[PDB]
Amino acid sequence: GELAQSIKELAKSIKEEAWSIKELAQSIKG
Amino acid sequence: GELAQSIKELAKSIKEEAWSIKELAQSIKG
Amino acid sequence: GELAQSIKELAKSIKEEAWSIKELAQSIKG
Amino acid sequence: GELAQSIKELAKSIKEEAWSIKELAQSIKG
Amino acid sequence: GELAQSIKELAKSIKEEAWSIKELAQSIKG
Amino acid sequence: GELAQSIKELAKSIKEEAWSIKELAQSIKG
Amino acid sequence: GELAQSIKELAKSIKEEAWSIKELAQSIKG
Repeated sequence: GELAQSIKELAKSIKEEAWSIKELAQSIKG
Repeated sequence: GELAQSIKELAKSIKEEAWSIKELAQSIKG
Repeated sequence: GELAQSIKELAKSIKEEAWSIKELAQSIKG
Repeated sequence: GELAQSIKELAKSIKEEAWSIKELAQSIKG
Repeated sequence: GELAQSIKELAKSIKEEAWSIKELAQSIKG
Repeated sequence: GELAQSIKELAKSIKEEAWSIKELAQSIKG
Repeated sequence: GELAQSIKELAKSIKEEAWSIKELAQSIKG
């Protein structure tokens, strides 16, 4: 139910953050 | 409940800990 | 009882973390 | 019992993390 | 059940984030 | 039992993360 | 059971993240 759903939303947000951090790394890189 | 009664706030705090990321993931792109 | 109380404490801590991540987002954005 | 105790320990650790993220925000802001 | 699954998804996302943070560190390094 | 133990392990890892974030804060401040 | 296992996986991932954040701190410090 709602708890599991919330944790899935959190997991999704952290994936988005991971993607942004990768983009920041790529922008610093050559 | 709170966490996402208690579990319920838990869902609230875990969901809200999810928004909070969407704004980081996002602040780092810009 | 004690279990419900512990989960309420957890929910509170996750809200504090959400607030800090919001602050981190704002500091990056500024 | 032990479960409630473990969740209290988890809540404490998350508060520590929230404090560290706030400190990271302050260091970026300064 | 669904709860365990959600936590597994969270664990996966955090590993991705850890990898991205490592990449950001490598890009800063030199 | 095993559940409480797992949550204690999770609490430990989150403390280590909080320590690293504190170190990141100190490195930015310096 | 599977829940405890999932939480153990989460704990491991957060340790990996702590290590990466430490590496990011080291790269900023250098």
